[PDB]
Amino acid sequence: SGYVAQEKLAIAERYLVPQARALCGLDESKAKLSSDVLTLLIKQYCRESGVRNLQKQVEKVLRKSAYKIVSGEAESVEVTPENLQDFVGKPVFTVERMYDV
Amino acid sequence: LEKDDKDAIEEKFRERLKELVVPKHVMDVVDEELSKLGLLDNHSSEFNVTRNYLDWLTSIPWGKYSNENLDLARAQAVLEEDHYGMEDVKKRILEFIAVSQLRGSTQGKILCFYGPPGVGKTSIARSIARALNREYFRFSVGGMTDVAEIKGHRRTYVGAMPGKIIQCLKKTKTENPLILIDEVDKIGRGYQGDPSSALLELLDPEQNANFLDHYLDVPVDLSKVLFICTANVTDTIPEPLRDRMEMINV
Amino acid sequence: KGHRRTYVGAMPGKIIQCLKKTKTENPLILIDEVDKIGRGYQGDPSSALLELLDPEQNANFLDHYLDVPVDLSKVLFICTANVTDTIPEPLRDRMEMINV
Amino acid sequence: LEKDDKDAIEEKFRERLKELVVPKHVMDVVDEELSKLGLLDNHSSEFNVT
Amino acid sequence: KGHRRTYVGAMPGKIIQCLKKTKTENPLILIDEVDKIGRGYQGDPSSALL
Ligand SMILES: Nc1ncnc2c1ncn2[C@@H]1O[C@H](COP(=O)(O)OP(=O)(O)OP(=O)(O)O)[C@@H](O)[C@H]1O
Ligand SMILES: [Mg+2]
Repeated sequence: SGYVAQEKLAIAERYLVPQARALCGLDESKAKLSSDVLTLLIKQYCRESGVRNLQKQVEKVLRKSAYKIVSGEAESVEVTPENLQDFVGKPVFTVERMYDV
Repeated sequence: LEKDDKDAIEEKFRERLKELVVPKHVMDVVDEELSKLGLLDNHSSEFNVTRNYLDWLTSIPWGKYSNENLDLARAQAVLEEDHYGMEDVKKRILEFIAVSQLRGSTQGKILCFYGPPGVGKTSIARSIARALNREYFRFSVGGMTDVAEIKGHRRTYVGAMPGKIIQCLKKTKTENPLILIDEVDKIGRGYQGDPSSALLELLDPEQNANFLDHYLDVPVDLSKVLFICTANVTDTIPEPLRDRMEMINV
Repeated sequence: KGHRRTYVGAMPGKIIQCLKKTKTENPLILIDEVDKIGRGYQGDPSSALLELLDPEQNANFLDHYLDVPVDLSKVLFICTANVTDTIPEPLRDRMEMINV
Repeated sequence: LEKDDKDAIEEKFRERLKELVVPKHVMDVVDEELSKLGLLDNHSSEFNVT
Repeated sequence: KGHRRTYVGAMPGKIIQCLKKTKTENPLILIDEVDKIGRGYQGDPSSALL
């Protein structure tokens, strides 16, 4: 049972992402996914005891990049947190407010 | 004065099986069964069951693939020609056709639309089948309460037939039709082996490749198939089955 | 919807018996008292009824006994319930009301 | 001949179809069932069901 | 549990197929989703499982 967010990040970085990447055929150079983005995805959108839902999320971003490259314009999609909102849609879990003082 | 009916069937099955790329799991079973069919006297009551068994086992396509259109430009027009709005669903199907063009070999998925009634969830499936060009089917599961439809029967029972999925996969010669399960969330609890359990074996994204319906006992791959569902509301569905499938929202 | 035909006594569902007993393909079937169908102890019969009453989709009705699809789009259903609230929403949408 | 067996049973079925205009789909199904009935024995639980 | 071997077409229960196919007496059989068994009319497979 269970999965701490740290384990989910390690698993996503060494098992899921390469596997989904081979499944969709994108060259590794063509669609970078920074580990910071994976942290953001684990924290905001996919937050539950299973692992499947995280797989669907990362698979979604890779699909959108694929359609953007094969027919669109950019020769290298570059996921960044600033742009991430348009790839994965509206975030579910709002971040807690951060007071400074 | 005598002919060779046994050789007639023993060759005609062979001839239908020639062009298919038959997996090694099957070839040995079909061969030993074909010999067992060759021994017995023609009228013997068991012999019929085997002539039937082979009649199913050699019929279902083994790798024959209805080639699917790849370029997305032409696909746009036929997708938009008889619906409007629903942009998110059309964006998904465009993503899918694109990736299929990129990786080469055709490959499937699982999807599950859901929304308020009458939005168009059920009339689009036929249009998608016309766009990607893979052959269509439809499979209502409203109110069903008998697992046999998804899993067939054991073949010693008289008149056993394989579960409805194999009948689909034979009726359309292709190997990767667009199955369309329908009204998944109204599937009943049948007070003995409620069907909702059996579907779990069918929809695993990875384990699906070894479906094991009882009648023809050799496992059949199904990964190429493109299932779709529909659900008026997404609460009734049992939790693991809710988890297997993507949830687009019209 | 009948049974699977590999059982002992399987017979096609009630509608196909209707459609054989009256030689025409377009009888005026009169489902009656739709409000008081059973519910909540086995699979809802209502969940089967939708497959009949969809105005277009019914053209490929598929009775389990004789699995080959049975076109029946020409039929003229009628229904008669005395209070139009209990009917579940997805089914209530299919069929236009007319208030006596 | 109060009890039929193979020939006449198929014959009366195939002729009963005539006035009807069957959709082209089901003629295949009826054809496999007929030929399978032709190869089947007159006494077995399979025959009466088919 | 198979059938009685006297019926037409009888075949042994599924586990013996597993032995004959794995061709060894110590396989790693993996029953799956144990809790969904139907345990109803004329069966009670849960009894055979015990
Ligand atoms: N965007 C649309 N454009 C044109 N027609 C539509 C659209 N959406 C729905 N329809 C109409 O809806 C009818 C069938 O809709 P559909 O069967 O998908 O309803 P539904 O949402 O499936 O209902 P339920 O899911 O309860 O069965 C078709 O006649 C079709 O014309
Ligand atoms: Mg619908």
